[PDB]
Amino acid sequence: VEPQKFAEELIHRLEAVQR
Amino acid sequence: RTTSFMKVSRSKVTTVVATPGQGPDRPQEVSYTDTKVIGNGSFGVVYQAKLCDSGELVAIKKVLQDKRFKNRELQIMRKLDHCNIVRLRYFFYSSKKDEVYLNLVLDYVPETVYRVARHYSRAKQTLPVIYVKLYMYQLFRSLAYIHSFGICHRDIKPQNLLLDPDTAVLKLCDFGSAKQLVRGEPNVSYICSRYYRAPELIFGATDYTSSIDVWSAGCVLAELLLGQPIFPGDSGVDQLVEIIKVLGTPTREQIREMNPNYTEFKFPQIKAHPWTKVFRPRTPPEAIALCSRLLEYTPTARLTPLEACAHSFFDELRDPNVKLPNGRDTPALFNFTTQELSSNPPLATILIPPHARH
Ligand SMILES: Nc1ncnc2c1ncn2[C@@H]1O[C@H](COP(=O)(O)OP(=O)(O)O)[C@@H](O)[C@H]1O
Ligand SMILES: [Cl-]
Ligand SMILES: [Mg+2]
Ligand SMILES: [Mg+2]
Repeated sequence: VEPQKFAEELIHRLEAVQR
Repeated sequence: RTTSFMKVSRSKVTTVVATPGQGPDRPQEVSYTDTKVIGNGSFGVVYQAKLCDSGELVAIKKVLQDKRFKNRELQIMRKLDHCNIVRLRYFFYSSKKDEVYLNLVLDYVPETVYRVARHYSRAKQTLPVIYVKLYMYQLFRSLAYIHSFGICHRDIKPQNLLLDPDTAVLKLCDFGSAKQLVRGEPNVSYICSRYYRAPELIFGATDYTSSIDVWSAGCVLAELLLGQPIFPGDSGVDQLVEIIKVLGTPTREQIREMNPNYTEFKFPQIKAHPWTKVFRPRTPPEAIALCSRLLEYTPTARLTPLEACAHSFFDELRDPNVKLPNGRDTPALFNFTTQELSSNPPLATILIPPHARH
């Protein structure tokens, strides 16, 4: 998969368990 | 998931000309009876059967020879001869119409680490540490052996770890994903089963090493200690979040070691959850220690299998006065060969206790 696409999803998910 | 791009007599007797697993190709007539399926999947069918001559039970793994992919399973198994790897006795070919299937005649082993762990789970008990030690140690020995030939299993998981509960002997099986890794030659990233996939594989690395098997092993260990998989999740992202939630966000350097293409993204910084809080309070410190040295982001920082065997967690297995809970003695554990110890010969001082020399 595209690193950009993979990273965006991961960043999005990590923000949710962080906040 | 996938890798890179007969006569009948009278019980009912099946006779085939099969080629022995070891040595030069010298096929011999083999007869068996009492065939039944003990496993079925999209890969093919696995049968139990009894050899007519010896009466010994065997497993017959029947796999379709798909020419669209690279099939190294037979080629790899034939070269393997180790007490912690399931024995290939014979192989033969047989006829989906207009198709040819590969048959692997293996020693029959009744249980797997997965089924055994499931028992404790539904009983709400944990596998006694002595077994965690025994199983993990034998797994690492098998890994040390295959890695010494440059062979990476690529599918380490409890379902691929056969057990003889009476003798407590573990045998690694399923070399359908295995491959000899060569530096400079790229590999398939979508390898290894969910829950057991190293972070570098999830980040899509194609230049990984045999240390991915060590990560998988660390997952098995953690799972046995915990009573469930430590990093579950359907997708890679799901799995990486679980990983991060334990290990903390990987640093840029750790990311670079896994896959350099991800070094510049700004990942939210999640704090690591202490390994001592991950497991139950009665978990042995040396098991926690071992686990943390297996489940490392930086693949080169992971213990080698031989180093793992030498870890203090397995010190009990080197005590001359140990025994299985059923009364019997432990399996062979110290009969290391020059091949097995090749990655680090001085480790023999630890791996072979004085009472094992005689
Ligand atoms: N030698 C054996 N003895 C008994 N059961 C086996 C043996 N080999 C495999 N099995 C069982 O059948 C399944 C077959 O899968 P395996 O050989 O691991 O390859 P694949 O996962 O590609 O089908 C295993 O999960 C295991 O439970
Ligand atoms: Cl956090
Ligand atoms: Mg399998
Ligand atoms: Mg397979």
